[PDB]
Amino acid sequence: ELTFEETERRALLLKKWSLYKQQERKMERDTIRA
Amino acid sequence: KNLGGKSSGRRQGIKKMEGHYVHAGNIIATQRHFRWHPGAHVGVGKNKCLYALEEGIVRYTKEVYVPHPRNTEAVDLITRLPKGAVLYKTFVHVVPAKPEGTFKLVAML
Amino acid sequence: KNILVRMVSEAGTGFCFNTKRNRLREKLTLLHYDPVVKQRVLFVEKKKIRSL
Amino acid sequence: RRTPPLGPMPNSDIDLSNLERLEKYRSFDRYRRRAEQEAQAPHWWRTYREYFGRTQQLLERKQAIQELRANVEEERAARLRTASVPLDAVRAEWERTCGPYHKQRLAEYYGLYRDLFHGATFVPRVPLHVAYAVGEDDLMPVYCGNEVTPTEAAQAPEVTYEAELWTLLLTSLDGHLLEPDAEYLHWLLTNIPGNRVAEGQVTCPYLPPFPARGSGIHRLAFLLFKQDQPIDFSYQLAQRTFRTFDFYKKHQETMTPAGLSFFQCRWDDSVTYIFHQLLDMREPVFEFVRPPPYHPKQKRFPHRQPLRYLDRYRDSHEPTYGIY
Amino acid sequence: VENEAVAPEFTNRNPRNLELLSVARKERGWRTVFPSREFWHRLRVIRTQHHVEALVEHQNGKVVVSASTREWAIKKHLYSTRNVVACESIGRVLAQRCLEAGINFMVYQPTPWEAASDSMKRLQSAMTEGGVVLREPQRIY
RNA sequence: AGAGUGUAGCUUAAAAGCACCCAACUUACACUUAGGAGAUUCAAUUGACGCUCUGA
RNA sequence: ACCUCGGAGCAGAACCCAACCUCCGAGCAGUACAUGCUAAGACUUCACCAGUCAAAGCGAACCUCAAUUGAUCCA
Ligand SMILES: [Mg+2]
Ligand SMILES: [Mg+2]
Repeated sequence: ELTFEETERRALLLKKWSLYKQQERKMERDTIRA
Repeated sequence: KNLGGKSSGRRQGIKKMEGHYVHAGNIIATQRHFRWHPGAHVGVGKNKCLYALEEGIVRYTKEVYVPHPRNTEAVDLITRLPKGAVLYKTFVHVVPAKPEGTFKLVAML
Repeated sequence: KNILVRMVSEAGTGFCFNTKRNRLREKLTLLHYDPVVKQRVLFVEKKKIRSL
Repeated sequence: RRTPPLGPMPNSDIDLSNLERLEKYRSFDRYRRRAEQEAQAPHWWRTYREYFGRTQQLLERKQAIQELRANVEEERAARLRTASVPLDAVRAEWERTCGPYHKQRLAEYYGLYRDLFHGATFVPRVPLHVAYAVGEDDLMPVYCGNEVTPTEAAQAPEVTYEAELWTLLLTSLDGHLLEPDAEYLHWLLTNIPGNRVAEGQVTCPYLPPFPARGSGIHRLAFLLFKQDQPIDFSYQLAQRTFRTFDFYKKHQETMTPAGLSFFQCRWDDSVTYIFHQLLDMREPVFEFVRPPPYHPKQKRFPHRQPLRYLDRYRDSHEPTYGIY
Repeated sequence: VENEAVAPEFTNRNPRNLELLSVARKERGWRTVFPSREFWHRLRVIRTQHHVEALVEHQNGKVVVSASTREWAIKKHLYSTRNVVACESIGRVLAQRCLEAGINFMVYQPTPWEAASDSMKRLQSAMTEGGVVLREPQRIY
């Protein structure tokens, strides 16, 4: 079983990882094009 | 050595060309494969024959082909089609002539 | 191979319809529409008319 | 023979030997989108349609969206798929912002413009809130093409159009019993002093809708005209007749249609009372008559036809005996 | 009686007359193509990258009613305009707009995956509870 | 120093559509479902903040 | 050697076309038991026989297959 607080923290974890790896792929593609 | 091949012609094909007045139920075209696809107010029999579902004028058009999502073979064909490509097929439509009916004064209560 | 079997209505009606089944399968029972009763009723295989 | 195409053949530009390199529709959804776009696009061959056919606002909206995102409870509900929307507030904002356009679309679909104004259109900028008082407690609103029974429409409606000289006109578009191209005027309040409507001039008294029985669904339109400068206007059915097109042709310079609201009505016992008492007539009853079934010319020898063939052409089902 | 002068044949010009009477034609063909045209009003849902569109469109193609999360009114009341919440909210708004428009029946034609989609299920439930039946009456012949 | 100048990656889009990413299904991809971020450089059509080119 | 049936060429495009011409096949199988009852209008193997499709309606639920067959009498 689990709780609302940890579920919210996991959702925010997924959100921040989405942002982080989006920036990673953006910089990778920028280097590729350059 | 070669036996058979004596079958006669099926006499299939178009029975009503464009511009022909067609009554409900009339067979527009009989085909072995789907040469002409059913358009508006045109139904398909078990044997792929096209019959007019309404009373009107037959019109042949070229229309984009969008197969049913469960038609697996056609869906695979589309999935393999290049982007920007659109399939077209010949459709038979029956443009209804008469209205469904009229409102008539029956009783002046 | 299959056989043609006369399925008879269990509704007491003398309604029979012929179906086909494998010769090596058990005696066949269906739920078929009985026009006399105007309702789906159980039909049980009674006899084998012919082997097809 | 091979006549050349009269235009760009479909799938011509893309076609090239680099099929392997070309990206492909991996999804029936994207293929369907492209196919629908192509179908909408015009073509030179016979087709189905031929035969059957500011910055402040942006800044404020961005700030509001940022505030909503910041509100954690909103994000919690969104990720828990439990958040809802205030329907009444959404409706009010729709009215204020984009309601006129959707209402114009509804009017065009219902054919109000093609009938009331012979095609000429207009965005109903001014919202028009009409409601027929039901009982002494509630009231049925008339938004756009909704259904209101003549019983409910028995008494004149309450109108609240928020503005600051107006003319209100109720027109039945298809209730005419004698003329296909004609209207019925039910009430015409001219030179109304702003929001308040009781002070309007009663050019024609209110007459409740009377859609004849079995005559189908009728459409009734509330036309509100903003009146630039006040102007003078000019139970008998011959004088209740009306042509809104001609009326607006006469009053176009001083009038501008700024509000619209219509509803649909079908026959009712109140219609019976309207016909018998108010109009003093025998109510007409209409029926939908389908065309007689088509049968091919009777042949002397109906080869291979079933015995029902003769019944298809006999007119009387009762036995007949000729000279005997 | 002059008021009793009635033409023998009534001419109801309302486009929705026969449709509401359940007597109008509805294209019965197109059996080899998707979606079916056999309807009077269709509920079409478009899920773009950012937004969600819900149209009530007559068979002739006219967009009778629309509800887009692209409108300020709706987009200013939900967190994301591309989620199940957005789909349910836009479905409820469309249901209200349809009821005020007089459209009570429609034909929804989802693909198998769209039907299996949770967002589409929520939108259909929202329309149903708002009072729109996604199943048109059979034509009367 | 001079020219082209200018919406998030692309758009003879007007704040949109395609793009793009992780999560689940896939060996995997793809599809699909769920979610994610996103811009009209700054001031009055004009001027100046950033990018490319022509030179030293 | 063949005799009946179907598909493809001959017969490029409405239909139809011979051959002791060229090639393929069939004499079922599978699933279902509403593969129930009715009925407009049509197709038709160049006749007839036979064979096909089918709106609407009642009653319900919410057929695949190219050929895959055989009349009458009589049992
Ligand atoms: Mg042959
Ligand atoms: Mg013949």
